Amino acid sequence: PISPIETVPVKLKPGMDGPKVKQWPLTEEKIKALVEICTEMEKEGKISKIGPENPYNTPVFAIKKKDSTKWRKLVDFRELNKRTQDFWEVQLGIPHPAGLKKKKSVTVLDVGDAYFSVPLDEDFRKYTAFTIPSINNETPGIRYQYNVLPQGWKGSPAIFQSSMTKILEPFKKQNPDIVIYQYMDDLYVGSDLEIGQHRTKIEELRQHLLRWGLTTPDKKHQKEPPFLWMGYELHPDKWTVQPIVLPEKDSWTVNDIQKLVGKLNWASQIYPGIKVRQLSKLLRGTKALTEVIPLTEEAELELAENREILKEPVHGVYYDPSKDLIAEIQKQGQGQWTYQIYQEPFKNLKTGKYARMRGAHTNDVKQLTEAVQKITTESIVIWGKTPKFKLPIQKETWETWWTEYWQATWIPEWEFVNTPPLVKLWYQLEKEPIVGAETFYVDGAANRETKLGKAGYVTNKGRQKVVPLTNTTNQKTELQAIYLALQDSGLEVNIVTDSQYALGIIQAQPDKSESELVNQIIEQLIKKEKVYLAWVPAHKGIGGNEQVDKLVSA
Amino acid sequence: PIETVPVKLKPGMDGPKVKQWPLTEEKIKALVEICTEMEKEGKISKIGPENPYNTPVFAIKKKDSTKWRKLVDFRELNKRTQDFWEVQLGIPHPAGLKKKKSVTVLDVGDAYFSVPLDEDFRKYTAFTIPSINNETPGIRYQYNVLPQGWKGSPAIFQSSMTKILEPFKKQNPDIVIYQYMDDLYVGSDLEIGQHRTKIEELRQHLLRWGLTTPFLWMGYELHPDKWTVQPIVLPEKDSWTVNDIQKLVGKLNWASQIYPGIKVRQLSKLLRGTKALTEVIPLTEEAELELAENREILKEPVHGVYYDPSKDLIAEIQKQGQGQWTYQIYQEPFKNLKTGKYARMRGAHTNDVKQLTEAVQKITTESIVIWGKTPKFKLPIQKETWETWWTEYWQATWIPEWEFVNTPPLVKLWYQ
DNA sequence: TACCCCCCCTTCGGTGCTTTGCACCGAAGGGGGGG
Ligand SMILES: OC[C@H]1O[C@@](CO)(O[C@H]2O[C@H](CO)[C@@H](O)[C@H](O)[C@H]2O)[C@@H](O)[C@@H]1O
Ligand SMILES: Cc1cn([C@@H]2CC[C@H](OC(C(=O)O)C(=O)O)C2)c(=O)[nH]c1=O
Ligand SMILES: [Mg+2]
Ligand SMILES: [Mg+2]
Repeated sequence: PISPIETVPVKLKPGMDGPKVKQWPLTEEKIKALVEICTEMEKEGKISKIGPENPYNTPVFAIKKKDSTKWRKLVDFRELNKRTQDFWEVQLGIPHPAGLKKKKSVTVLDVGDAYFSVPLDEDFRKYTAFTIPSINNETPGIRYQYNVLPQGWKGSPAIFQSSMTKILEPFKKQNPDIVIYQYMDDLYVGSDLEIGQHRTKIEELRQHLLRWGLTTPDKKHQKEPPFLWMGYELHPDKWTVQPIVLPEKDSWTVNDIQKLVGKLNWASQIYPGIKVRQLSKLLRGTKALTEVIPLTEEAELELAENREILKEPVHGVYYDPSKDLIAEIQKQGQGQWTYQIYQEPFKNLKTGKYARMRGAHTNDVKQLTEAVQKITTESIVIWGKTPKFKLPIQKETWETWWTEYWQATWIPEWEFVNTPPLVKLWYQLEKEPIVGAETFYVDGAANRETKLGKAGYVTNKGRQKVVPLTNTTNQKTELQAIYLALQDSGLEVNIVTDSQYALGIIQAQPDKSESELVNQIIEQLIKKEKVYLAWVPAHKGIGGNEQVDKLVSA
Repeated sequence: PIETVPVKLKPGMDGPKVKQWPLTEEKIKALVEICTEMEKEGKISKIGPENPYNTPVFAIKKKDSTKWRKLVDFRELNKRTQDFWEVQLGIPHPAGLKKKKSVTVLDVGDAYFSVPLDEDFRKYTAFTIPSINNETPGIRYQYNVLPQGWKGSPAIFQSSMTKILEPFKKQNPDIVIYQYMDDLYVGSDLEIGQHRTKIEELRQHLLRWGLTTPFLWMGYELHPDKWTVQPIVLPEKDSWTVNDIQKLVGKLNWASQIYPGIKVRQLSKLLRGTKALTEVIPLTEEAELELAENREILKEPVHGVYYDPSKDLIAEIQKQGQGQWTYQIYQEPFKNLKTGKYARMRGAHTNDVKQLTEAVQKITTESIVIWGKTPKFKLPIQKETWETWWTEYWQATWIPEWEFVNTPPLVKLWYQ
């Protein structure tokens, strides 16, 4: 005699009605197994039979559990989905083993047939109506409505999930020295109790749950490590991922690389040093899923290096709130960074990677800051605190960067870890004009219609150059002119442009760019000894600005 | 047995649907304790996933305060709720407040928990407390009473509020009082001693209503009478290099969008040749008057630049380096209502993000006192950087609107 | 021929200043993972 879980009032989106979508054809084998499952639910009280008065139907289908003989019932409630009220999802994130503390006694249980143990809202039941073909469209078939949460309805996860939390509520308040991680129906329960008093609490937990109609089959009652949980394996002092299966295939498509690149992402959380840049590049293009793609010399080099990491089996440790957190980052080249979070040397809680390339033109310092930001945020999710950082950048480098950059930037408490390759600034523009360096007034223009252009400069010692350009734009020519100035000058040079665009890019000290021309300019800047860039408004009759503007407009 | 004042959102608008951001351990613990005590007192009640609305929540410590204070980011809800100006509920703004010698800011949001909130409106105040490592699904509450941080609450509470201060006002008719959100602005020309004295009187006075019909005791002391303006200034030199004059001309040509009478013809002439940036060049007789004439123009105020109460305020901030930050407040481009500069704020030489947070709070406070409005900020910082750290440094009970810009400084315009 | 969550990598259209090109960013659609 169960205490039934009070229902949750659910409405449809205003002035929309119920679904009326008739069943798509069922191949013969399909028609049968479905019929027996229906009859079952009716006996259990999970589904009511009525159908003259409910005008509605939603298509039904069924697919098997993975590696199981059994068949699982699915509803195509997607039409109902568009028409149903919105929900606020109470599931905000995924628990991570590296956030758990060590427990003396641990249990893992699954509630059995979860959605079907929680009563759908009384008034809403009629829209769940569906129709199943009795014998391949000979006679009408049977109508049914759901009495519990049906799989496929957008409100089923949130509603089950919230009810589950209200059910566990009194058990938690009156057992504050137990820990229960609820992620849908799968429960982890840990205590610093004697395995005797623990097995008791578990059974008390199972009782309270059954009092509300929640079964916990023994078949799902893991009692001995290694605990299978959230795709991980929990041992008493270390965790790791459930085995990663990497395809070793000789022919690679797009879809193989997506699957391949995805699995490595998932592996990066504990197997340190994972790289996916080259493999992901092999993916960039309108390339459809079927088209086959040969790897690059440098690309299958990456794939090979990854395997070497995945050969060993790696494991993380668990969290000790009494010890500091430590995050350590290494530069991996081409905008790749990895990190490790740990509290004692070589006992990593977890690892990860940041490789996002944001901006056409960037540098390592920005990317490291972004990586710091990713790690800081991830940490607040898992442990609720910010780690101390160990970073491959000289204190002086950071000081020069953040104090001189025109945007506000910052990195929390950190210390230098001398692990090459170090992050550094590759050049610095002077703050004041350089005495005894040649002044180059640069400008560039293109014709919007011809897309033909010129770039050049005039100099205070009389030196001049103009270069004709084909298939170009205003902004390209402006960069080009600065390049010519840098190419044709000595080691110390003053440059005067009127390109707001050009000065913007160069002043953020990029060290890498999507533009071949910008990299060429970057490459010139690194070789110089002193460079002073100066902006003047165009068309205000200044300097060589008017003298070079008439060269490259005519 | 008090009857709730109905409140409606703007026609053709849904409620807020803003995702909760991750919270540090200390903030969640403070929030769980605070929400527990509030639920026991009927102020909030537990809700489910069938309410589709959400407003982010977090927690702060005010300046020099050791006790955590709940803060709801009601920015979304506030911009979707009926303006009460149309209703005629809205509070008028006293032009005299900015003129007083001392203005103390008192947190009085606590008063608002006394007043029931309209049943049909409660669902819009839904928030979700998160948990470390997602041990639990989010725990959703909604408000039953007037919530701190909602623009509807001072509106609806004004009647009781005017009645409470009524005695104090008649006794001390020289003292200015302005209510903005959860804060009370109390200004006087008294000497400092009697000012703090009078503030204590008003506070004990507040206790007498509290017995009868985060904490109330705190108070921050402003001095609006001494608020400087940072105007545009040209350098003073006896010898100018080509570079210096190029900077000056670019600056003057930029300024001309603000002061139209500025001229650069005579100055531009000194740059005719293709000369070395480092070369010293004498100003022509014509050029010196032009420079002097421009200094005169920059000394006087811009024409036809006045506050329009129906338009929003905008604030731009520039990082000048070495701990100096400049700002301008405007409603229309190049018609600045105020310009200014801050230096040596908390975080100088170590933390840009703390400094900018202080700057934003300082500017907002000035905007509330001067116009009774909070500006929308254009922040010189990448979005991800800002969103990661600002709540560590936030000390105010309101949150201004903001957006992100990236404007490299080509002219050193507001700072020399 | 289903649902809800989180993640990374890419593409693409909308937006606003670098302007009629170019840079940034969020959404969406691919993959990984969970129940
Ligand atoms: O930083 C802006 C960023 O925050 C979000 C997420 O909650 O929205 C908040 O900030 C906005 C900017 O002021 C407000 O307009 C909004 O109401 C508030 O919830 C994102 O929407 C936005 O990108
Ligand atoms: C895998 C899967 C699960 N679910 C539900 C989530 C909670 C319920 O739990 C299960 C149970 O029935 O016991 C379960 O323990 O796995 C089933 C779906 O809706 N769609 C799905 O593809
Ligand atoms: Mg189960
Ligand atoms: Mg030109």
